Amino acid sequence: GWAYSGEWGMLAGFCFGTLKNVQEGKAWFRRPYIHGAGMIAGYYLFKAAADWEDEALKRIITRYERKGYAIPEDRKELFAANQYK
Amino acid sequence: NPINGLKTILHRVGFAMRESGQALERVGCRLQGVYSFEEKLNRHATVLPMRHNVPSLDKTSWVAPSGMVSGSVTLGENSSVWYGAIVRGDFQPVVVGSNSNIQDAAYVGATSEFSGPVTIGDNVSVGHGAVLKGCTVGDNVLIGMNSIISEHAEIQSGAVIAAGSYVEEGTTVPSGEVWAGSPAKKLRDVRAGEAEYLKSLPGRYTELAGEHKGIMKVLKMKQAEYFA
Amino acid sequence: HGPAQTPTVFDKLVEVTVVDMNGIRHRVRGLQGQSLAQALVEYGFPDTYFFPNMGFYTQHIVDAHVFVPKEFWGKVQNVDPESDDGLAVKRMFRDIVQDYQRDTSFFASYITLGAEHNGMTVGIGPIKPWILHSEWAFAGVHDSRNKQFDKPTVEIW
Amino acid sequence: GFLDKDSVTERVLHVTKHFEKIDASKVSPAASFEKDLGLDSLDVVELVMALEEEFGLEIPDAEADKIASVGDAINYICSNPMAK
Amino acid sequence: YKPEVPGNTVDNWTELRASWNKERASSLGTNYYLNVAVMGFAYWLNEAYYFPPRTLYVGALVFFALYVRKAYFSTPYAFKHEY
Amino acid sequence: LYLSTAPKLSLFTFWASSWHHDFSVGVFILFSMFIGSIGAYGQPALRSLFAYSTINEIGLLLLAVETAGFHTLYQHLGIYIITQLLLWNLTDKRLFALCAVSLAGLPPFAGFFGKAWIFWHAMSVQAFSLLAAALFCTLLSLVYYLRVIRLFWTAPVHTAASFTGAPNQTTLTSACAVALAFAPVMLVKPFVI
Amino acid sequence: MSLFKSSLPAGFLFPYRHPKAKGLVEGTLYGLGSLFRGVGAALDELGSMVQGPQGSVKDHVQPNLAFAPVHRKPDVPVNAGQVVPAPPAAARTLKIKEVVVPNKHSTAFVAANANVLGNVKLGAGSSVWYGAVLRGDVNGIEVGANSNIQDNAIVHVSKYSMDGTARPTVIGNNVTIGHAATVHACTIEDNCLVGMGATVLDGATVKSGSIVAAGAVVPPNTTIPSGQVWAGSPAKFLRHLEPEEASFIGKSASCYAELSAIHKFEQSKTFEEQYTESCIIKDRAALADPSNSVHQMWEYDSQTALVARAKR
Amino acid sequence: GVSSQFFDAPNGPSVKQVLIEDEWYNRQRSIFPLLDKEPYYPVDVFVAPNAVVCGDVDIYGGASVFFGAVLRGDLNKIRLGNRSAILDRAVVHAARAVPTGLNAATLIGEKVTVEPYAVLRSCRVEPKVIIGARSVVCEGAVVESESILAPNSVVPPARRIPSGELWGGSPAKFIRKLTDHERDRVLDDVSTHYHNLATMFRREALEPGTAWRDVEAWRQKLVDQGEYEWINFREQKYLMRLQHEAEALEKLT
Ligand SMILES: C/C=C/C(=O)SCCNC(=O)CCNC(=O)[C@@H](O)C(C)(C)COP(=O)(O)OP(=O)(O)OC[C@H]1O[C@@H](n2cnc3c(N)ncnc32)[C@H](O)[C@@H]1OP(=O)(O)O
Ligand SMILES: CCCCCCCCCCCC(=O)SCCNC(=O)CCNC(=O)[C@H](O)C(C)(C)COP(=O)(O)O
Repeated sequence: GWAYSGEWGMLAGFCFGTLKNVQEGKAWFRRPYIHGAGMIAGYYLFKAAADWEDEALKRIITRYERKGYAIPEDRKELFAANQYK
Repeated sequence: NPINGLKTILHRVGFAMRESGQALERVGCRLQGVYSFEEKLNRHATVLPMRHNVPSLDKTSWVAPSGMVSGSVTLGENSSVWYGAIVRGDFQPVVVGSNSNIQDAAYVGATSEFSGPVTIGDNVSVGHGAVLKGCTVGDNVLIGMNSIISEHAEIQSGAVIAAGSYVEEGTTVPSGEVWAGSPAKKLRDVRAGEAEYLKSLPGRYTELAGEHKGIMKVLKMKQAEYFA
Repeated sequence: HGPAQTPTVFDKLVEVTVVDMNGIRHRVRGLQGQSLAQALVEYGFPDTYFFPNMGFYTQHIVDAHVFVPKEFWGKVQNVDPESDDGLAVKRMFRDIVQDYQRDTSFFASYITLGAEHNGMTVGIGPIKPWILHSEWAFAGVHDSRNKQFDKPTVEIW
Repeated sequence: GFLDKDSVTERVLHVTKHFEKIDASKVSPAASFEKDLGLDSLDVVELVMALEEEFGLEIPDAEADKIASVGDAINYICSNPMAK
Repeated sequence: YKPEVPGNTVDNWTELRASWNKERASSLGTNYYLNVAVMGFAYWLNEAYYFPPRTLYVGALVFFALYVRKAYFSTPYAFKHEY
Repeated sequence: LYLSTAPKLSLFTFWASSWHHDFSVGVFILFSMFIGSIGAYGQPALRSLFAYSTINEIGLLLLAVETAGFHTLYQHLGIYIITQLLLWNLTDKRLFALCAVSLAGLPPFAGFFGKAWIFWHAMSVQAFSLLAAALFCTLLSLVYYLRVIRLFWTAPVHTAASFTGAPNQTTLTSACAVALAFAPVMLVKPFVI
Repeated sequence: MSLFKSSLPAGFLFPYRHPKAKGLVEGTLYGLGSLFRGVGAALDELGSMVQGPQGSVKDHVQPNLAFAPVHRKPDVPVNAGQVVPAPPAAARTLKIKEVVVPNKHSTAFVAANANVLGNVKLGAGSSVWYGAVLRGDVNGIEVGANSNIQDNAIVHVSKYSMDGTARPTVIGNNVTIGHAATVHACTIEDNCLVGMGATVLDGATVKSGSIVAAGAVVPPNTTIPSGQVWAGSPAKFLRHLEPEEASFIGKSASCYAELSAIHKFEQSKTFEEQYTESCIIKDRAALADPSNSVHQMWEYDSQTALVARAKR
Repeated sequence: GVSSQFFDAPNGPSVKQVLIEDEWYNRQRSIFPLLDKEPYYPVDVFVAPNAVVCGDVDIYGGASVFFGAVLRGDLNKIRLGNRSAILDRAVVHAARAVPTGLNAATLIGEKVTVEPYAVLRSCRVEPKVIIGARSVVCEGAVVESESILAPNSVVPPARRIPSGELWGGSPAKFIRKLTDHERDRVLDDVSTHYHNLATMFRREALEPGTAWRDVEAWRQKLVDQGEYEWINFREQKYLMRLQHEAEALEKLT
């Protein structure tokens, strides 16, 4: 999957904490433990999404080859790869 | 000012550590089954810093517990802030000289958007309930009770402002003159027998502040007997 | 400018006699430039008398069904029946009033109190059950002591 | 002003006409119940009940007690927002 | 400057009041009749998907041209005592 | 909130799993899209606005069903369900504008991606007339989502505090669902297939 | 005796502080809580150190200045307050033998944030309101029965003046002192009214049944006779009293007696009562749902949210 | 005389009443109800720790109550508009009735600033108004929108200040007309400036803080000595109501 998905998840967690503060009338830096928990959850959620990227590509190539669609070996590496793009 | 940048970074990091610690202590209280942290007691602070701006109080100055000073406040030698008085320097700073008194429930501050700093000189009597917004007060001046001094007004040395008066914005009051009225105007010159009482006024307040500071120390020891 | 009179609230006061749906006459004081629905709300009438103005971008305005005598028919503000405000009034007549409608039927937010309304007598008209959302409705019976004035907000959502 | 000042007046005269203790020609559009027509309180209550029957209203005791004239009754019906 | 409202206030307000002095029906009849119409007669359009596109487009424009709007609908038959 | 999310998911999964018919649903696509868009344009009450906009969205989901390609159906349904979870639990009214820009299909937010794979697969199998009707109704939907933005974004902010405890009790879920501005990085990839 | 007076758990009866733990699980939780409290206070102190000089200012409770002493002076006679013996800690530390505390009648109301200090006498049914300053330090302050000093009003006396006269402040019965009024070394007779924001200076006399208007400044050594209204800066004669204003003065005094009762009722509740009341407010809002599953079996007391009786 | 016990309070009668001279620390709440009249406020309000907001008070939006100010809604209602500032030790009160016959509640519009030591009682202040310092606006008076009152001014009861003007004096007279830029921008500027200062105070507040640790230490010492009393407050309130009902029944017959 994508190489920078965990950093994107951490930025998502920071924005999550800032919005939870803004909704309840607090300044952006208040309750930094909420930011930290949000960062951890965002990191692991977007890493799981990046794992599903590779899983979906593997499922597509496996189903297509079992149906009779013969893919050349120069193009099978586009699918059967845990590519860290 | 990059010095203020380093101070800002340190103050924000320490604040985050303080929030985390107080929250963990409240979780510990909940685990113990004790809910004293939920008490809605009075959270008034006599000294109130504004981030890294701490009031600078002399060791011989006194602020009454119902009084308050906030932000960049300088109190000189033997100067007093009495009961209910509010001296605010969180926007623009406040500078108070030596042997000057801010009497009970008086407001001295520089919080307007275009106000300069407040500068109060030496041996200054600020009366009860007077409102001072962004002004400069010279040495040996009585500010009368429930009076208003506006922004950029200059109360020069030896002048008397009578009770209930309102000095307009940017108004210079000359030396040794008495001014009165809501459109405040010169009434007369200060007389000599008047000036004797003007000279003898701030020392009484100095000794009264000493007596009240001692009684407040007695009250604090009485309070400390309960929990210690 | 000279020795002319200081402005008093009594110069801008408008008095309207209002007859509620029980027939009880009430003395209602308002100020010039204030609408009639606002003066009715501030007098202390119950919340079952009021309903949203059913236009777009104006459901935060409370409104009431009033009966206006023929002398004061020409002092209600004019509404184009082809405009969007006209369709708002048509929706209110279609849904809220229905067969309580008379030839004296108006809506109280379309009456702006001035000196020409001084001494005018109006009556509160009945309305059908309605709903805007779960937190603002009317079941059909005027049995509630809750004033409209005591509501802190008027909620469109 | 909720209703006109002519048809209500002739309806008032029409229901005042059928009273046995009243004179069918002495009744004027602006008279009095006490000095002119010679009625006590119960006759006034009976006349107000007849007016209520004709116009389909409900007039309380204090309001009907304030009504002392033909013009007073006409003005009360005209000022009423629930008249028929 | 503000534009003047066209017309007269009494005449405009009588136009606003018109055809609404009537109790509104419940919506259950409209909903039940719509469901009956769809569940009984929408199978008549099954072969219509294969018809030529000029016919389908003209039929859609014809349905749009003959449509009567449900909101602000009124009939003169609501206030007459005989046909 | 319960009625707009769970039964649609259950029934569309039954449709994906075990259903074939030899017919079409195109007239109901046209009816849903045009009726929902015009109704939400014309109804001033907000509950009726959201009911008619829901009819428009189910017309788009039916366009995804009719042209096959259930991957675009599932992507749009998931984005819609997350928006619904944000919509019915809002206490701060400024986030009502984020629901508006993400239900109008405006580009950087996730509703654009959910609409745009439906449009892409419809254009792939050449369902031109239903696609043109969908594009016209998408142009109409923007007007009342802008009405939503006018109502709740260009207004002074007031949010009442809690008094009997439970202080703003669903800020976690609403603030988590507002981060549908970060899901588009995963949506552009071949993800839902 | 609600319905379950002998079966409710101790946490429900004492929400402010749970009783002593007994079993293994509760003691383990208590020990974890003490560890969490220690680590949390340590992290708070470390964060205050990292923060800088602003962290040295700590959170402390404030003294009760509603009933506060002053120095007993030998030249100042004590006629309003009372001379009480000093605490032994004060005596052994900073040489105090006698202090002066106020004389406060049991029916008077003082706000918890007011400042009443020293040589002050408070009459029966009288009231001092939020933020008021009554500093009797160099002379005496007397407040009569059923008199009110309203919010942010300042009362002070003089020992040394311009003309060398020590003047107390005496306030009579049924006197209303307006919002943010300044009362300084002067005499207010019975059944008078001082307007809100007004100023009465040194040695001025307000005779009985008179009114000082709002914003007025009473110059020193001015006598306002009975049945007159004075206004302006400086205050001159304006009007005679109306027939209705004299009864309005008594109405104002009675109204503040009724108000001081309610405010004293709310103010003098303990922390444990306030926390129990917050838990009751929470239960009442949970019971306001008509679909609550307990509504079909139990009937709840309105004021305490306890089960009163079985409904069915 | 009036008793200080209320058996028809919403949460019941007070079981234990503490005399004020027996208090060893300051317990003044800043926001508290008076029987059945509870204040209403938003999530982003600034209430200063030594300010008092009691009774029937409605606060909206970004309003702020600064140091030592009092908003006492015990005789009527008080409403504070969106982004309206009550500065240091100003008093807002309300009468039960006004001579004009209108509603006697004090209604303050949005974007209204009230300078230090000013008093508002049963008055109507329309949006975008600057009330000067040491100013009094009396019962039933009306201050119209986009107007300014000079410091140390008295507005007598049932008087009016016209819109778009600057008024001042005791009694208040005409000074000058505001410029169009003053009505367009300056009033909103003053309100926004004071809201920004209130936000600066709101960011740095640690609530509830740590001052409770000492009081809890004293209570822990009392539990150590065995002198801490556990009071069943709900049951005591119930029993007090039952005794009150029995005492009321045992005197009519
Ligand atoms: C919270 C507790 C509240 C209480 O119970 S009482 C405490 C607060 N009450 C008050 O506000 C007391 C003051 N109220 C009044 O105004 C009153 O008592 C004040 C009585 C003399 C007079 O108020 P009125 O509403 O009776 O006003 P008048 O008819 O007497 O005014 C006559 C005159 O005096 C002037 N006047 C009136 N009132 C005042 C004032 N105040 N200041 C200066 N000048 C004034 C005014 O200019 C008038 O002249 P013009 O306006 O030029 O025609
Ligand atoms: C279904 C039928 C059942 C009916 C049963 C009910 C019958 C009740 C009848 C008994 C009630 C009475 O007589 S009550 C007794 C009435 N008599 C008195 O009170 C003595 C004083 N005389 C009057 O009041 C006169 O009415 C008058 C002088 C005209 C005063 O003139 P006005 O009037 O201008 O006031």
